[PDB]
Amino acid sequence: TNIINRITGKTYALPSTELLRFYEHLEQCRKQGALMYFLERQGTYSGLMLDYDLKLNTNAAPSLESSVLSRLCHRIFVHIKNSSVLPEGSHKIHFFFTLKPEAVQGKYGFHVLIPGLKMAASTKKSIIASLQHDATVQKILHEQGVANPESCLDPHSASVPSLLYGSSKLNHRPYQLKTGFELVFDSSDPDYIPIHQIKNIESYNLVSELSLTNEQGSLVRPVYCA
Ligand SMILES: [Mn+2]
Ligand SMILES: [Mn+2]
Repeated sequence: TNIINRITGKTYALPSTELLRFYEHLEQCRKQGALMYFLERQGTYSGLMLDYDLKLNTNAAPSLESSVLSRLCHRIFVHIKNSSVLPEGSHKIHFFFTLKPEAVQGKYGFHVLIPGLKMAASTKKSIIASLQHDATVQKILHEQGVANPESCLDPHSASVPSLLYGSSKLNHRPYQLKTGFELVFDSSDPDYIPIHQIKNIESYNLVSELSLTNEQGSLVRPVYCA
């Protein structure tokens, strides 16, 4: 796991035990209001992040209710499963939605983090490309006021360095976690896909759990894809 401090320009490379202590520190710094610009490199095999760059019809943030976010989780999981990469059995994967604080001149954004589902970069690009054939996702975004529902998912989401939670550019404010969902898929019951909001998200180390390269989270336990 490699970390980039865009403020000090320095780079890092930590082990599991160290990372958690690294993330323990960063988490402390987060709950103290410190401004951070930490990025993690996705590498070639890690969690998935979807970066949505929204152009809006008005200058007000979309509502993005949990009912809508739950719908997007289902659609995103369909394209994940369609990549034919999930392992057999019953497994728990988590979706996290971090949102831009405010709409600025009609521009808005949100990130969908599935940090525990470790997969290859080629698999991520296939899912990202497949997610743009999805008329249901486009309609959902359209009903939210998004002016570019056909071109809002950044194709480089599979390779761009990913901001750690609480980090931002020296000019911008960091994205804020709105809610997170728990999805359970079972190869012995493929039609059953329960999606529910995670209980007590605030009780976890958010920097650690949402990390795409972390494998020692408490809530987010890794599920390795083919
Ligand atoms: Mn963005
Ligand atoms: Mn982008």
